[PDB]
Amino acid sequence: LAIVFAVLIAIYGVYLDQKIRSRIDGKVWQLPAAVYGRMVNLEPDMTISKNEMVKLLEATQYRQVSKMTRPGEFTVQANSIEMIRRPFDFPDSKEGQVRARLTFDGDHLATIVNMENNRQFGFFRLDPRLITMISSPNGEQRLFVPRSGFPDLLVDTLLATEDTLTQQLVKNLFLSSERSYWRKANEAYMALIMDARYSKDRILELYMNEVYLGQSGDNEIRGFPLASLYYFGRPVEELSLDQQALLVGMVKGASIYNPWRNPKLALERRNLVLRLLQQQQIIDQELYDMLSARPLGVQPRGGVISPQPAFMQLVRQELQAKLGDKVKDLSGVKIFTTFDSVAQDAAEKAAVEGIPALKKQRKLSDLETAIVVVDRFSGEVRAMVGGSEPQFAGYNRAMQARRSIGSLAKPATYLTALSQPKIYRLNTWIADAPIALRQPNGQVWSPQNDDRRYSESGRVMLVDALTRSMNVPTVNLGMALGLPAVTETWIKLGVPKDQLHPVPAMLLGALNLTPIEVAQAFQTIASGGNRAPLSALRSVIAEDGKVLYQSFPQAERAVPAQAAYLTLWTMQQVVQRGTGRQLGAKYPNLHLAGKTGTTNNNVDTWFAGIDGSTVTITWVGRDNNQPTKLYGASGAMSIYQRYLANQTPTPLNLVPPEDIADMGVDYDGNFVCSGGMRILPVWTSDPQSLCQQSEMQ
Ligand SMILES: *C(=O)N1C[C@H](NOS(=O)(=O)O)CC[C@H]1C(=O)NO[C@H]1CCNC1
Repeated sequence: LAIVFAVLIAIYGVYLDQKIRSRIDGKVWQLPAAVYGRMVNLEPDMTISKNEMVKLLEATQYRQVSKMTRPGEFTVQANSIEMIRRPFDFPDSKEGQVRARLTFDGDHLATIVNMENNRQFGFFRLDPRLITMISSPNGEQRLFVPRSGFPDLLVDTLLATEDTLTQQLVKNLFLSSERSYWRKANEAYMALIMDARYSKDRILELYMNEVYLGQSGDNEIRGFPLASLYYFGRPVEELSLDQQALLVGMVKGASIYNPWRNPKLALERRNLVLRLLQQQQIIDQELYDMLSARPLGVQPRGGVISPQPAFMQLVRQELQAKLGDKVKDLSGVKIFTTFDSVAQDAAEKAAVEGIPALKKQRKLSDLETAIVVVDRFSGEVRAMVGGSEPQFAGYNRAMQARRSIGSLAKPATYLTALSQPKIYRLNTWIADAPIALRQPNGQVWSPQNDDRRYSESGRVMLVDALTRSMNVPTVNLGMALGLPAVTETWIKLGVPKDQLHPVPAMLLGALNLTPIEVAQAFQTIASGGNRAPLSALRSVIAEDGKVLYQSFPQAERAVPAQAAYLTLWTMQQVVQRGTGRQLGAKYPNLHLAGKTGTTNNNVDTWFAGIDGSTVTITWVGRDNNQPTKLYGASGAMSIYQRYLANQTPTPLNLVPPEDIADMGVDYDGNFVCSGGMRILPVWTSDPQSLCQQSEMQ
């Protein structure tokens, strides 16, 4: 003939159907790991407000409305909130939409009701915000969604504009781009092998998770799902039509139709797509003119290349330690972190506004800052700020900046003393006179009080000593207990052993830590003496639902509860009438426990603040170690009081442990069985400590 040619293109035909088998049956992409924040459970009589609740919802992608029609929305009432808790695939159970009314009375959430059965919820799951994605070596970022996850609507917006789909599809996942006619043939040929072997229903599952729709550095953003988030901040399913249009309009043009870069060309493309469905039955003139009028593109406005960079450092670090290298191999990995968006916003805000207000107020060139927030009892890390400009960064001062803590070291000592309830109490009289301290060579160490003065009487109760952050008595104290012990306390609060150089000055701050290390130390005390090893990770779950890693309470008794109690109580004095008295004046009803830090020549300032739920380490200083001109620890307090004012802190109600009892002491500081001018908590099962003190006579 020769019709031999037709024998070859057919046997060629079955070779491309044997290639599409290996491709689509199973592994279509190496899907990068998804990173989600904390999964919060709301509960009857939970200690949360309606206002708080708004912020929380709003921080986890929910949108206030007047009347509510799609998932991820909420409407506020005078004592209640109605909301549609979005479908989410929780490790504990997959779940769907749920319409629920949260009802409030005071500080507590009273009930939580399903609005289809008017039945209560014992507990109610709130889906975690998607924080970020990690890249694939490949450098293509998608987010797999079932075809049924896309509204049938968006599909029709897709179709009405683009269907030659099974045609497009193949090229992207299979062939090069615009290399020859030679390939378009391949395409048309494959394009009917596909539409033959795999159903229409499945095709646009594979399509809508392949389409290149945006850019973030050197990784291509592909997939309707992920684009929705990227550009707007909501799942494709919750996309309004103006947004879906932008998406569907962008399928052709992925950079020239980019909104960030060119509004005109982006808007001009969308308003075209808004009229591409007007010929179509779906759109009625009344709608079209309105949608086009509604400026479709929701601008943060940011590129959002590397989100939560500081926090992620830790996460990435924690993936490595608990799962080695063989995470990257795996596809469709779901990683659940301890991250807290409300705490984070509050943190980032508090930096961004705090720092310039402290340069301006004090007239500075540079002033950097770091904030680390972790669960009082769990150690779970809820927020982390590495610098004054925390959105965009490569240096994380929460984790890398190792700066002497100065004062941030005083309670190690007191807790050490206060662990001995037979000998040291809060009313124990420490000496407040001039010290001199020969070392091997050459000097004689002679630490002065902050004010360079000394207590008229020659002494000070231990309770006031710490409250005031008085140095002299603190060295007198430590040098009586001995540096090895003060060092043992540091080891047990969980500070990096290599860091402790047990020499007198450590007592006052010769100790360099990173905010996160200090976060650990003060956690251990905040929890009443259980050290809980900090972490970012709640779990790591595979695509086939399968647990690769799960965290579990690994907390450890580090110091006596009574000792932590007493020490913590004292740090409530620190904030109420001592070194942090300025916060205590602002938030008296918090009864915050905390402690101030100041290095010499004001290079570093700390504040360390415990409320009923968190511990918040706040550091402020200069990268170049120069003086900060910031008199006192206030500098970093001014950030902390910013932070507290951004979120809704939990007031600190210390529950005294066993063998605590409030006793009276006289002006001379000896206990009294009735009366006394000053009531102090004491570690005794039997408080006749006082009788035996009263026999002084
Ligand atoms: C606290 O940092 N202190 C105690 C004194 N008052 O500060 S306070 O507001 O925090 O109560 C003053 C000195 C300071 C301290 O110990 N500073 O020395 C540091 C400098 C570097 N090595 C130790």
